[PDB]
Amino acid sequence: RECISIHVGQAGVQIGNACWELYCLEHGIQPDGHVPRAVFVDLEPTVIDEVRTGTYRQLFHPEQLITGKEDAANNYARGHYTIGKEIIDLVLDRIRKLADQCTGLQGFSVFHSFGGGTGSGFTSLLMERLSVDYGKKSKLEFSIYPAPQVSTAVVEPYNSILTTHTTLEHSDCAFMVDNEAIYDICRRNLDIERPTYTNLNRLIGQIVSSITASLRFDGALNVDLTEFQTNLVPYPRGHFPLATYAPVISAEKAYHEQLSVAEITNACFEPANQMVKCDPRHGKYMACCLLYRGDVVPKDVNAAIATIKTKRTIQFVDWCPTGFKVGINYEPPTVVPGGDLAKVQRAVCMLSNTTAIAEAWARLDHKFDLMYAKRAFVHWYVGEGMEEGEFSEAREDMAALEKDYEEVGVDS
Amino acid sequence: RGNIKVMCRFRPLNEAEILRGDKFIPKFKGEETVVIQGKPYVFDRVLPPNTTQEQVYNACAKQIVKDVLEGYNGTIFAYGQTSSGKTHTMEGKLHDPQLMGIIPRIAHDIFDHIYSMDENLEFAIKVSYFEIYLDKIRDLLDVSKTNLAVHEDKNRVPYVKGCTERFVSSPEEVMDVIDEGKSNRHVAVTNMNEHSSRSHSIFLINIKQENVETEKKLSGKLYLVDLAGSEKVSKTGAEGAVLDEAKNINKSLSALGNVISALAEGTTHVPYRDSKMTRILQDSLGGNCRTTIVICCSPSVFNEAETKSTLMFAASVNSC
Amino acid sequence: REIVHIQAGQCGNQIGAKFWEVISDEHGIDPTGSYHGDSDLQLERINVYYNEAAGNKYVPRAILVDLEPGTMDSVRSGPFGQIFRPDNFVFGQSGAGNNWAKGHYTEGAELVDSVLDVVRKESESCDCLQGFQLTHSLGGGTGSGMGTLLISKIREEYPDRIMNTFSVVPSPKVSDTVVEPYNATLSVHQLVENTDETYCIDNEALYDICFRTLKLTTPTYGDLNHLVSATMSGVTTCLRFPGQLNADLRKLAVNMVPFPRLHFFMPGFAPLTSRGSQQYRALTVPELTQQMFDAKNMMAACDPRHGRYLTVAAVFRGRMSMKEVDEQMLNVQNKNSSYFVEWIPNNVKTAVCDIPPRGLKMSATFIGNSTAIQELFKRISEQFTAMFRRKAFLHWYTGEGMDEMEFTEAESNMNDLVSEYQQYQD
Ligand SMILES: CC(=O)O[C@H]1C(=O)[C@@]2(C)[C@H]([C@H](OC(=O)c3ccccc3)[C@]3(O)C[C@H](OC(=O)[C@H](O)[C@@H](NC(=O)c4ccccc4)c4ccccc4)C(C)=C1C3(C)C)[C@]1(OC(C)=O)CO[C@@H]1C[C@@H]2O
Ligand SMILES: Nc1nc2c(ncn2[C@@H]2O[C@H](COP(=O)(O)OP(=O)(O)OP(=O)(O)O)[C@@H](O)[C@H]2O)c(=O)[nH]1
Ligand SMILES: Nc1nc2c(ncn2[C@@H]2O[C@H](COP(=O)(O)OP(=O)(O)O)[C@@H](O)[C@H]2O)c(=O)[nH]1
Ligand SMILES: [Mg+2]
Repeated sequence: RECISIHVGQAGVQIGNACWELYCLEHGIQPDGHVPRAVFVDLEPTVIDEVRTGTYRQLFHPEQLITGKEDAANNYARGHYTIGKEIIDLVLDRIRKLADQCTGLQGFSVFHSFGGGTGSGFTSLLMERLSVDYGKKSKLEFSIYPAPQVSTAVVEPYNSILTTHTTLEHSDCAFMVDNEAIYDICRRNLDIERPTYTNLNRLIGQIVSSITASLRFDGALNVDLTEFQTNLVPYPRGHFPLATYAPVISAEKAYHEQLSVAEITNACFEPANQMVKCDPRHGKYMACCLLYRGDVVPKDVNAAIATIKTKRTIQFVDWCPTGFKVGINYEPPTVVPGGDLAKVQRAVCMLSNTTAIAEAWARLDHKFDLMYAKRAFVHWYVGEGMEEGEFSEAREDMAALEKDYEEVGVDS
Repeated sequence: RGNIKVMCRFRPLNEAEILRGDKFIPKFKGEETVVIQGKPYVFDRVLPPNTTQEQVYNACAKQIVKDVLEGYNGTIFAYGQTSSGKTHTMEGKLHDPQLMGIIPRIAHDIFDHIYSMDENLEFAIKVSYFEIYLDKIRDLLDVSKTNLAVHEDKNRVPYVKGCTERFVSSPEEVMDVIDEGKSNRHVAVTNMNEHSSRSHSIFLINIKQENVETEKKLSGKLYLVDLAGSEKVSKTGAEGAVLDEAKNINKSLSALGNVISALAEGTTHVPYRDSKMTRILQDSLGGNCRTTIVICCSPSVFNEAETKSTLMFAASVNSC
Repeated sequence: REIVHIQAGQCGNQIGAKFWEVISDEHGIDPTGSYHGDSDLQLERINVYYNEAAGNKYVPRAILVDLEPGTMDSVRSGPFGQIFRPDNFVFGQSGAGNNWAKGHYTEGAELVDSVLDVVRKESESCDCLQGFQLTHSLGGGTGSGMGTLLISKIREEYPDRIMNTFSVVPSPKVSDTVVEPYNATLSVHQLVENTDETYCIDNEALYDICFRTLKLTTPTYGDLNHLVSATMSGVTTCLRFPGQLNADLRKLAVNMVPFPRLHFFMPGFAPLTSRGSQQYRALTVPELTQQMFDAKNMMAACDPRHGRYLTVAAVFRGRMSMKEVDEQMLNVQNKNSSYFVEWIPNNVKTAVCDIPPRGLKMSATFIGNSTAIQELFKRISEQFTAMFRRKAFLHWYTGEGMDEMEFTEAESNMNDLVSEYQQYQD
């Protein structure tokens, strides 16, 4: 029934504090109410401390807040092997102590930031140690993969080609939200050149609320977590769909809010609104899980979608007749009291697997090579319990992820 | 003299590996290619289980020995995981004529050139033995010299000054020196049979000659490098002094790979400064003889994993 | 986390006074007083530079190494001079001769053990150690020689913790000493092989940047020092603050050093406007990158425009949009694709603290790893040879128990170091 969550890496923790905020906010549980149902991991104390100093301070147990005073290191190796190792046990312990206390759970919603040290590496083995300790569950990892041109870390790819290959054979469904492609939404669909990280977080903090929160919440067309991976992954590769939200209108500027279904659903497939720089440049969808929430008439959907199924310029895979999982919830969304999110009475958090990422992975793989081609910051990992193996052998890994996402599509 | 070459050697399955029933997974091709499920391979030469110690030596070391006796430099690297065949290939049955490896043969050929030239020539054979352990150069011939420095020669090329030089006048003297040094080598024991070495080993054979009548002098350097295998520290679970050992071994192998890759592509810049090992060997890689990297592999399900890694270390051969 | 500063030599020392003059105020620590901190955040992370004893006395955890009493006795007899626990003062009343050899082999080698002693008392302080900060000048005895030894020992004692080095490489135009290239070439040698992050500052790159980027007409040393200390605060201490995207010595190290040499950087501060007038506030952000990335404004002597970059780390510290930050960096990376090296898709390492420099609204430290610094070690290396060739003031070295092969060594080493760095400019 439940779904634990492990927010790993400063980012996964910032986003965590955010997604965790939106929660109580739409459940009437102020600062000090019940008890969360997740944990927080980081090898840099000062960040988890922000959850220990700032807002939502006492809504957590100093037990579900793991820290390694030591060093973060923007390098996979160190975070996965060398350092990150020391903490893992302890980490697990909570996701085994928190996993017990419950009643027939469904899985762990993992929150990490692909291209980091504590986020890429660590998790790599966290999800790793999970796939074995609970192979019998769902492992949906919600990632924030590398901005297409606006990356931060100098190494980023090293850290992301490595978190992909190690987690690939362990996740159930990996959701992806592109940090940059979300900015566009903040520039083009909300207008603000002042987007603090605290915003992107409010956003995913939204799209995510549509996943677990409301879905695990009764409705006219419930959709379990398992449901996802089933209706969402055509193949064992921990396939990565993309998150998209519909009413991303500004709560100040424009106001046409009352944008009946027929509109908000069409607003999902236009590439300028998908929290991912993977513009459907060719990527044929192969399965979409249209999660609606608020006042929505099933016919409105079983029509708004029909209209789409016949737009053709939206070309769905061949081997897939119908790939539209319509998830209907009741309670409308719940916007921050005064952030910058419109606040409509219905939304569409549609996520999907698109042959599109054939790109995004490509462009991120290429990156890697360029540097590896010169070993660049390699000495930083080797000296951290890794080898020419793990790199070269994780490169070959993704290689067959560029072929995979190519074969499962583009061909009939 | 002077292209770099890597040579692969597969050992037979021992008494130990047969009951399991591991089927022939390696389907050799030609005399240079080995196919295991992977990427396509190719090396300068691939020696099967049937290939003699004599046949192995002639192809990998014989030309380097001739160059050293002619006054030039040369280097021989031996790489492989535990139970790959390093000991058997490099030393074997040290006193037996058939069973002897690479080192007793080099030493045989050197002393066969010596004596045969006693007419106007005066020979001096100087040996040195050091290990690189925890990024420190430890003399294996003097236990007091645990942290040792380079200085530069007449041309501004570095060399290991203070390295205990031992004068050797026979093939038996060289073997005794190797044995003495081995007893000082940083070894680790998982099981009594296993010999993990947490350190890279460098054995130096310096062949000095003075032509009494011509007054002309030669000094050829032969470097025998024993490489500890790359360690996946996630596996093994190294820690404290082990994890620091594993990182250090891995770093050194990366450095070495970066150096050989640079020299293979005939690049202007060769990153000898990446490790203390590549700097000790700088003069003997640089502008010298036919460096040979001998990589030892195990056949069977025993090691498709570690065998694969052993071949990926060697990825610089002939590129491209 | 933590670090332990090291004031090697006079310069490195003089600067200590300025680095601590600043940092303290950037942490509300009065002379011997405690935390008067205008805020409450300038305390949760102080540890990085102090120690708890009394309850109002957080003492800087640095080391003051020098063979010339008068110096430390000027730093200890002035302003903040009375905050260092006397135990910190590792003096060498000997003759602090201006010889690299006199402070590395003969005179300094003695005072070393009595230093390492303390560098251990401070390291074994508490919590977890990160690395050590090292200030000095590569143009003297107590600086290049003895300080370059202090590290060679440090890096044998904790090859785990990092080593940032702040070197005052011998300015071009005019040398404030004569053997300079001797004391220098010899110390850079030691650097390229122990510390793993070096920030090279040039007394004349500063003047310039201090007399034209600050209409400042009488730039006393105190100033230069002050400007420098401003950068080293943005680096360390800063990142030991919160941030949307924070980093720390390692990130900085693990994102800036592609190849083990250690490589040296060139720090640059952001708002560098003259007092009154200039107070243009054009600091929205494009103004900071405008700044940081220009030629002038690079504390180094060389000009970036003269050689690609390998890595860059804009360590900003003041509330801004992870969008207008992450964005700007890009155009910058495209307007100058020419010089920014290619085999690194994203050279830049954007870092973002929150709280800014006490009195300012928005700043951003720049730590560049450009191949341009090739044209400096060249300089140094040249000066050497031109004088080595004639063994100029060599008797002051050898006569101190040195080697004719020692000088050879260093030059070559550091000389090769020039070579390599070009391997990427191409
Ligand atoms: C009224 C007002 O706003 O005054 C400003 C000011 O006028 C200006 C000109 C300051 C001023 O700085 C200088 O004039 C200066 C003098 C010698 C060397 C270098 C700089 C200032 O003195 C410096 C001072 O800086 C700080 O307070 C920072 O926290 C800074 N602190 C110190 O350097 C410091 C100085 C004395 C004692 C202890 C610390 C800092 C910067 C980076 C990291 C840590 C701390 C500031 C904003 C100002 C004055 C006071 C006039 C500027 O410098 C800095 C470092 O902020 C020079 O260009 C900038 C722009 C500022 O607007
Ligand atoms: N959406 C969103 N992205 C974030 C947030 N914080 C960081 N990121 C992104 O995630 C990545 C940053 O990871 P870091 O903060 O460097 O590292 P970490 O994953 O927390 O772990 P360490 O490297 O060990 O500190 C970058 O790509 C950022 O753009 C956030 O609050 N929201
Ligand atoms: N920025 C700066 N440079 C200094 C200071 N003091 C000396 N220098 C520089 O240091 C060099 C001289 O070395 P010095 O510090 O006297 O050596 P030592 O005292 O014998 O170790 C010259 O290039 C000076 O410009 C200072 O307080 N600030
Ligand atoms: Mg973090």
